[PDB]
Amino acid sequence: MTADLKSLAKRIYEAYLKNFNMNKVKARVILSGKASNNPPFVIHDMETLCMAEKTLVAKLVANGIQNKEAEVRIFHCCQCTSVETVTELTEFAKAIPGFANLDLNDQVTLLKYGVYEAIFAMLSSVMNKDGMLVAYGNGFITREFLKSLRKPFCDIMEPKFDFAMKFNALELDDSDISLFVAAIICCGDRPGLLNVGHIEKMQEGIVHVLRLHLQSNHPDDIFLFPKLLQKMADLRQLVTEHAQLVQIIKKTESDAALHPLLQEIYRDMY
Ligand SMILES: CC(C)(Oc1ccc(C(=O)c2ccc(Cl)cc2)cc1)C(=O)O
Ligand SMILES: CC(C)(Oc1ccc(C(=O)c2ccc(Cl)cc2)cc1)C(=O)O
Repeated sequence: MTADLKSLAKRIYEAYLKNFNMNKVKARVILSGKASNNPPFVIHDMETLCMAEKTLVAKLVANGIQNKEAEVRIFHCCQCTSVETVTELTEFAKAIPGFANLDLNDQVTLLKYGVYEAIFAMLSSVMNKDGMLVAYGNGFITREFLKSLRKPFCDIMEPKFDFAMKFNALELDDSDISLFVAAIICCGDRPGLLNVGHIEKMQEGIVHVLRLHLQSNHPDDIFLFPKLLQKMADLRQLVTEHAQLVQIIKKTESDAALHPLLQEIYRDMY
């Protein structure tokens, strides 16, 4: 692990810390309850949802969502969070060496297919087996409450929890996750790329730094890099299924609206 490779890892780590409001260190501090006796407000049923939404009234009233079905309200708010994360991933990508120099349409394409893989990767940091932190760690929506919603909404998040439990068992830290997210974005085989050669060059550099970083930071998890290559493949499959579910909601749910700022990402994705 050469000094230049360590420096690239720390600079990507820095960009990740400066661009994402929530990181795994903060998440685990809250989920563990060590730094405080004031835990997040728990949304575990329809009544505690409605209580939480008293705080979120202005968010709901903004788009006239407040009289919608609870399932629609919940995932309106979740969409708003995705849009926020997409904005942060877009700034973060500037710190990947070479990304900003790519053809603008290639940057758009890399983000189009990459953001949700990174989103579900990073979501793992705010999940445990019982639920997920929401609202910058201030609330906690239980896994069972999400499974209790009417179909198809009860099937949206459960496969993300299933992915996260195995991902979290890898015990990645934020230095690892920042390079993983960088590697997710630099995939050379997204549909519609223009300069595949330039991108593969950029990808090989990030994947090389990632492998050596993992070997240095988790010396006792010898095949951690191969394990994370498989997670990258699992995430691409997870996102493909998510897109198909989004498509089914679009076709079968009349009163649910796809956030303007996510319509373009999903348009013709898979
Ligand atoms: C500033 C504030 C409160 O920031 C939020 C950040 C994240 C979320 C969520 O992701 C969320 C999703 C579903 C529920 Cl049920 C509750 C919360 C909501 C609000 C807002 O924008 O009003
Ligand atoms: C992770 C998340 C929030 O997952 C979704 C979950 C539910 C919906 C919807 O409720 C919906 C509403 C209208 C349409 Cl047309 C399609 C879907 C959208 C995305 C995302 O992808 O950011």
